[PDB]
Amino acid sequence: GAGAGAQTVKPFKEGDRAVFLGNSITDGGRYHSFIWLYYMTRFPNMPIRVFNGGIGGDTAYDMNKRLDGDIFSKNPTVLMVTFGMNDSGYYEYNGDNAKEFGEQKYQESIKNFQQMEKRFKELPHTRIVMTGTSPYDETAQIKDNTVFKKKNETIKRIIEYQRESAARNGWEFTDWNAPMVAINQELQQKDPSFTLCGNDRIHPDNDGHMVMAYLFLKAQGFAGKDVANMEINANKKQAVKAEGCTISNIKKIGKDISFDYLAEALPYPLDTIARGWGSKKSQAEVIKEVPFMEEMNTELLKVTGLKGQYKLLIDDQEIGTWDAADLAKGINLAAESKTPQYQQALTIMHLNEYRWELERTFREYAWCQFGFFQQKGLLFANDRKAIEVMDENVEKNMWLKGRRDLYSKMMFKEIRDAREQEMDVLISKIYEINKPVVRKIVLRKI
Repeated sequence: GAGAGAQTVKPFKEGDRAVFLGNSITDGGRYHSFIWLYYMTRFPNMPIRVFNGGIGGDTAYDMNKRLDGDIFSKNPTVLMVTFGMNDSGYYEYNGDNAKEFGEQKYQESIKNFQQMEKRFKELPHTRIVMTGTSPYDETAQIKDNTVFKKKNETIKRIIEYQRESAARNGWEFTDWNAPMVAINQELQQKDPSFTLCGNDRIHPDNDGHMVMAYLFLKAQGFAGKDVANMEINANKKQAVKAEGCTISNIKKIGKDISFDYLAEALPYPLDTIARGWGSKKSQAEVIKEVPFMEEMNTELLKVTGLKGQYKLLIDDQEIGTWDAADLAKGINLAAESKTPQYQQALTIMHLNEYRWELERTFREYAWCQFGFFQQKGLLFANDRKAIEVMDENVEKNMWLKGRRDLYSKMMFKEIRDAREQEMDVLISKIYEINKPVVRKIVLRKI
């Protein structure tokens, strides 16, 4: 893989609380969940906590309003900050005063960001990471979806202001906008309708969020690092290579060879389901858009020794059949969904998705609090006057009416406690079952 030198953001370490502050891309998306999934499977003995701090519709103004009650309240040790998709504006780019509109939106955005910047400079023990938002895809050919011309240029201006602020203040910086635009160009060559940025050029689908996770992990220096790399010479019966693992009990019976494999990490599991209303591409689609398998999901098994065709079994489960030329080349166990460790990784992936859904309900509650109740002087009131004002407003506020049932549940402290306890149930299960166990690998010749 091609990274390690690509590191601009320090990796998370044991006990970190990494909060991803953002807008709807963060709020309703999974890139942060996919990043946590990486840390859960690759560093199973290094527990961390990731927090979704996105609220749909936010600009730098809204993010700044809610820093105390929604972001700093989570006590981040590492805080990622992304914005601009809403700040940049939309329809007026195709109107008469596009240039002046872009300039006014850029100025308003950095004015609000400066309020946030001042707050970040005052934090005593929080690593600040400016993360340039994913782009508005201006070049994709989407049916019946009209392009807001040059909107991503205002976005890029905001991201440059972020970069230079990070330089001044001693903060780290990484950018999704440029690499994702580049990938958009590259795959739009193959199909003009391809995009990392979803059906509306704005909100990435699961594949886009997995690319975003990939890029953030590469910025943390994980690109090019293998899940495990083992090389067994069949005629010598010792392991030539045992990177990220322990090889032992190499045995030869007739022309079959078997050994014990104890990995330090599990493979990265990829969801193949297009999850979400209107979703069309899965997390797994990431493999066709970036070198994800090669740079970050390589669990390489190389057996140089006798030749012919062999059947690979792990813990007595048939994985597939390969010629020993392929085996001597090396095969990627992380692409073989039938391995027991991949099934274990998938278990963790499903637990993590359940957790992500619970967290989203907390994000809906946060919208109720900062997108409605704060302006009514009722932030965190969670009382009868809160109920009264919400009732007075639901007939003229479609979004608030859609969340009244959820708010009637989540306004109770005891329910927020119980649902947090549920998230902790899932997180504890993940960090209980994510330890690789000794796996019995067999190459049976056919």
